[PDB]
Amino acid sequence: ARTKFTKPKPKQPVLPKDKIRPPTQLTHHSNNLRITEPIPPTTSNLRCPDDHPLWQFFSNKKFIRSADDLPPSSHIRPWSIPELRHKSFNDLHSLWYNCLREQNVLARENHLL
Amino acid sequence: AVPKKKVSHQKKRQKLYGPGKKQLKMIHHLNKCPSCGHYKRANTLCMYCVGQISHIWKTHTAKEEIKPRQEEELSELDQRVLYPGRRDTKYTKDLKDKDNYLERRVRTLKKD
Amino acid sequence: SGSYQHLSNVGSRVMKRLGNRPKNFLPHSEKFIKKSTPEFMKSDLKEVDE
Amino acid sequence: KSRGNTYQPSTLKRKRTFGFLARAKSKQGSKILKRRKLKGRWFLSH
Amino acid sequence: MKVNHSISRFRPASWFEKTKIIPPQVYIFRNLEYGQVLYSQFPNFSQTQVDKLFVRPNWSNRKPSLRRDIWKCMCVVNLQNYKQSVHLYQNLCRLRYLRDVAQRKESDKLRKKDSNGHVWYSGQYRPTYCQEAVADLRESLLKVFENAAKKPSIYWEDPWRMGDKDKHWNYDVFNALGLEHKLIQRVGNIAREESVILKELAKLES
Amino acid sequence: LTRPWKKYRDGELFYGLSKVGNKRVPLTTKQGNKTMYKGTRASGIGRHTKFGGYVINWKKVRTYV
Amino acid sequence: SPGLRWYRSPIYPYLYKGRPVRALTVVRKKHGGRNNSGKITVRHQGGGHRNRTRLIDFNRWEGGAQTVQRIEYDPGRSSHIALLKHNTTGELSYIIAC
Amino acid sequence: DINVSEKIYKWTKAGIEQGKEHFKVGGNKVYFPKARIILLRPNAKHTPYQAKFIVPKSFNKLDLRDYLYHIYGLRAMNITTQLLHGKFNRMNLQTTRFREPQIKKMTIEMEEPFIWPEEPRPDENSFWDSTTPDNMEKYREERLNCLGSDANKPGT
RNA sequence: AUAUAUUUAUUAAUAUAUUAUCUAUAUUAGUUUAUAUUUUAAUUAUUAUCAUAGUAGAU
RNA sequence: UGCUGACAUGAGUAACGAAAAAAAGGUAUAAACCUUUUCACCUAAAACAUAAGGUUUAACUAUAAAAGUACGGCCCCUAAUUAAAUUAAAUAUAAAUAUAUUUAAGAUGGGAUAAUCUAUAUUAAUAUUUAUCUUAAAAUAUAUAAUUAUAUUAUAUAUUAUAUAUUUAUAUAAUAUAAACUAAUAAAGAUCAGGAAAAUUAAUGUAUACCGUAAUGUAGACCGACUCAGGUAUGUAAGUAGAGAAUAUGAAGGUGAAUUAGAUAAUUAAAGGGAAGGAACUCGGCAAAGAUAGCUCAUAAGUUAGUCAAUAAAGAGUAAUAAGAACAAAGUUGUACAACUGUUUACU
Ligand SMILES: [Mg+2]
Ligand SMILES: [Mg+2]
Ligand SMILES: [Mg+2]
Ligand SMILES: [Mg+2]
Ligand SMILES: [Mg+2]
Ligand SMILES: [Mg+2]
Ligand SMILES: [Mg+2]
Ligand SMILES: [Mg+2]
Ligand SMILES: [Mg+2]
Ligand SMILES: [Mg+2]
Ligand SMILES: [Mg+2]
Ligand SMILES: [Mg+2]
Ligand SMILES: [Mg+2]
Ligand SMILES: [Mg+2]
Ligand SMILES: [Mg+2]
Ligand SMILES: [Mg+2]
Ligand SMILES: [Mg+2]
Ligand SMILES: [Mg+2]
Ligand SMILES: [Mg+2]
Ligand SMILES: [Mg+2]
Ligand SMILES: [Mg+2]
Ligand SMILES: [Mg+2]
Ligand SMILES: [Mg+2]
Ligand SMILES: [Mg+2]
Ligand SMILES: [Mg+2]
Ligand SMILES: [Mg+2]
Ligand SMILES: [Mg+2]
Ligand SMILES: [Mg+2]
Ligand SMILES: [Mg+2]
Ligand SMILES: [Mg+2]
Ligand SMILES: [Mg+2]
Ligand SMILES: [Mg+2]
Ligand SMILES: [Mg+2]
Ligand SMILES: [Mg+2]
Ligand SMILES: [Mg+2]
Ligand SMILES: [Mg+2]
Ligand SMILES: [Mg+2]
Ligand SMILES: [Zn+2]
Repeated sequence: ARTKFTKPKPKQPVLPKDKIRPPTQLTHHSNNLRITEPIPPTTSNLRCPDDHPLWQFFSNKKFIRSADDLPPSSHIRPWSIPELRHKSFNDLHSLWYNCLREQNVLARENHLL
Repeated sequence: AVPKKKVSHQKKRQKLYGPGKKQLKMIHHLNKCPSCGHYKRANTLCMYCVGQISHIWKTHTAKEEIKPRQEEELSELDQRVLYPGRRDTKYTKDLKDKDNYLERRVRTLKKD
Repeated sequence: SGSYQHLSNVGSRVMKRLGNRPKNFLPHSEKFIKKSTPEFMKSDLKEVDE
Repeated sequence: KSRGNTYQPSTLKRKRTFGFLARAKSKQGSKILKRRKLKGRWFLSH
Repeated sequence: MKVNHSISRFRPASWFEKTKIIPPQVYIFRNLEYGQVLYSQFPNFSQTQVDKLFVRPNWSNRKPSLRRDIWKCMCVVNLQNYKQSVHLYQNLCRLRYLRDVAQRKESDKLRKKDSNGHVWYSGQYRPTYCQEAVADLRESLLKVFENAAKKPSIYWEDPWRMGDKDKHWNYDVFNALGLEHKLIQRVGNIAREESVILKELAKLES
Repeated sequence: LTRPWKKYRDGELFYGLSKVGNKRVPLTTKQGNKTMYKGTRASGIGRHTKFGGYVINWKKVRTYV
Repeated sequence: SPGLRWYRSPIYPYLYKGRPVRALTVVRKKHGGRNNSGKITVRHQGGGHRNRTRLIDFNRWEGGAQTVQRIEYDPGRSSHIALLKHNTTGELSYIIAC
Repeated sequence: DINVSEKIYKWTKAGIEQGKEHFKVGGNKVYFPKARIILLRPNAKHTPYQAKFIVPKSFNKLDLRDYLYHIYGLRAMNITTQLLHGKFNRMNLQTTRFREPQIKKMTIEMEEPFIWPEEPRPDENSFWDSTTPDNMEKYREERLNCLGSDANKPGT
């Protein structure tokens, strides 16, 4: 513990002026540096393509199809099994993938809703 | 330490309401405010007039809001891209509806 | 809502129990529904099962 | 020495001791499970 | 054993000249978790670099994790000489220090605040730090060229990250230099084969 | 106050509605120890290495033709 | 210390001051005096120091002259053990020290 | 000759040049996939060169990439995966508690940028108009949680 | 150093106001300290806080 | 002392759970929410990283981003141990089952490569515990090759200058603080004698899967019925001081709270001081008071010879003479019982 009797410690052993090495780095940062306001990134530099494949998840580039934009229930019908039965394999496969695409579009929208 | 009996209706009521100490008193010491002719307490400032003066002071002695240049001159689309919206929590929503839990000062009656 | 319930079928048994309420406690179930709904929405006729 | 905090959770231990598969694996545990099923229990094990 | 690597110390121009691991350039790294930026003399970095930069951390500007996945290269800036690159790096570090410790109130005033007076955030991601780093980079470069052949260039991760080529980045000094604002080629996994891409870039300008 | 609209002590919790509940409910990926690995039926793809790595087996990888 | 007061142990300077040959040592599995039930059958046995049982040749079959290379401390027996080395064969083995 | 990461990068570049897959296609041919993906709006932490999806919980990172390539024609260069936690929910305190679903969300990095179309005004779109359902919810809350003399209290 | 005024032939000199006394590199891994280098990076008057009212003498 | 429900009484009584707050403004809505400034409290923590746990409580639904190198799981490997498993006839057994052996599981442990970045696949072929002393070496000064006194003494890197392969490589020389601390090295003292388990060349490969990642974690987010002065694992833990992680302060960071404002009777608690006296108190000096160095000296009778007694009591040096931070340090003896360090009625 520190006490009335504690004599102060000696100063650290400095290396002489002649013996000390010169530092490897001499010239440091500029003193003139100034805190400028930030520069927020802009959409102007982008060139988002009109046929970017992620537009395929939308429908007519709409954030959401309105009631009028949607196909009405009376006009639309699902496929009949008999109708499907006389379609080729490749055609059926294409139809399936179109269906899946449509679901994805709706799923995105449905989730948002 | 413990009550020996169910205290009766009479004895609890005469205890509570019988003494004048325990009763509420009429506030006889109301009087007219000179700035607006309304009720106020005696030897007290009118809370309307002092509030108005405080409001005036605020409007005049107003520290200007810091609007950063770069955010003030953003495009709308660019701003939307950078700083999109979010769902606030239930707690946050509750905090936002201040009128639910925060009492604004009522005006007194006009003196005759 | 902020739900995520719609992308799954979680707590399935509980949902079944709620969905298939016994018919003798149907008045109990619908009393509170009626209360909840505004006048312009609510209907007098009984919502029959599928 | 204050009591009350005799439960000291540790998921792994719980699953070893009171988990469904532990019950299934033992004969006694299987009997318990059956008994719970008969009763009508929604939750047979941890 | 050999403890120190190239990254383990600050390396001056003379050291770079002796070695020639990379050309004269400085690397800049976004933090995907918090939005904080990390400058470095090399395409890799260690905890030491993080400690050096993130000296006064708080709830708003937390000391970032050293986990490799959340760090991603914002910008690779090439210069005319090793010494020049070193000077730029020093300037950036100085600017960071000023923003965190010395001239912190001014920096705070400059930033975007939300309602309830906090520096705008989404989660713990704060998009002001990146912006500041771009502004700070611009400042440091400008100072270097004031202090002051290969045409210098700044290979960007993303062209969007520029504030505006008219409002900023069109100083007379930069124009005189021929400061080409290129971008890194994204014909591959940019995050995963990042180091390879950086090596390829380094090779290109030598 | 935890929430400024509730000045006085109602029996409301610090978070949520009830502390108690059915503990016996299946584990998820988030729960358990460091060693607890649930998995999500996503990767019976390749093979685990002797050293702890992983080696994809492309004949057992899902393409969508 | 008062615990030291009555601590006597016989000094054997010729005794080996190194580890035993690792090929001739198996782990000495502790039991706490518990049998296959898991119940304490033998009382008063418990957590000692860790040990290795040493595989010492009681049968003494091979034959031929063998030189005692060293004599060791063995933690699982009161006797010392002697590391023999077969002169012809070169095979190494432990034996109760005479 | 060259290291592994470099080889991978070279392969990816070659695939890009081809207009073939920028990745080794698997052998487990799924002709009729039933998986759907939900394209999400971008967070502040992401760039215009990223897109995030809700995907199947049993969807692989490689699988997702394959799906994006073949179904849509988009090539995701880098993919991350964020399996979310399932917080406990219950209809009321009388019911049993259970977790909401753990939901998998995969960010992708892509070589061309993309920004969403701007969300519609209240007057424009019928569905995207949160006033009505929120009002209805509020009314329900009022009516069920109305007790005594708050029945007389006028509606909000 | 910046900002505002005055002189001088934007520059320097003066006056007032505000802010600053940091930083970076060397000495064989790390930390601290020391010195050197780097930088404009100051030493006197007078206060305050904390240490049982910090302790003590009076009051 | 019936059961269930409802509602009284005590009573608008106690209490509101260790706590430092003030103003201005958000807002002519705020003791309680947010901001700014001031003030305070924690600071080998009330900080910063984490483990376990949990109603996701988070800076939130537009949500916690990994091929691997001071990244974990998963995987390989096994310990303790576990297994309606394993072997005309493994052995035993009223049934259940139990035993032995195999195999399989089983982390709290072991596991290749890596910034000059690194490549894990397939096929073929033959380490208890503690210690770093003394000597010796050379270096720096005094005195007259040798003596005396003092530090230094295995490793960790940049610079400069040489010699060989050809500005990239290898080796040599010289230049360069103190005090802690790390890892890796070497040599080695003690008895209590110190885990288990999973090959190498060559050719051909490698498009790098899944899960964890928020915040909270000496706590309002876990275990204690409560936002409970309890319980809860690990690592950093600014400097100044010191033998030190003691003690004081507190740079930074975090915090100032589901109670406030006043008044401060009697009385209680937790503190501070006290004339003259000094155990007269009391079952009993219970409680309180009492420390004239903590470093360096010095230190008795007895005694089982162990500075056991001893940290002896007293006492000295340094410091201080009117005193003037905290913390460590609180007498001497006789007898009964028990050798001693230990263990015991978790809650008398
Ligand atoms: Mg209990
Ligand atoms: Mg157990
Ligand atoms: Mg990587
Ligand atoms: Mg319970
Ligand atoms: Mg967990
Ligand atoms: Mg891994
Ligand atoms: Mg015995
Ligand atoms: Mg992951
Ligand atoms: Mg060093
Ligand atoms: Mg100065
Ligand atoms: Mg303090
Ligand atoms: Mg009765
Ligand atoms: Mg009373
Ligand atoms: Mg009272
Ligand atoms: Mg009271
Ligand atoms: Mg106010
Ligand atoms: Mg302490
Ligand atoms: Mg923390
Ligand atoms: Mg195994
Ligand atoms: Mg382990
Ligand atoms: Mg965590
Ligand atoms: Mg974290
Ligand atoms: Mg709890
Ligand atoms: Mg209790
Ligand atoms: Mg507590
Ligand atoms: Mg300290
Ligand atoms: Mg402070
Ligand atoms: Mg905290
Ligand atoms: Mg309190
Ligand atoms: Mg007295
Ligand atoms: Mg006196
Ligand atoms: Mg008496
Ligand atoms: Mg006492
Ligand atoms: Mg004597
Ligand atoms: Mg003491
Ligand atoms: Mg005794
Ligand atoms: Mg007791
Ligand atoms: Zn008035």
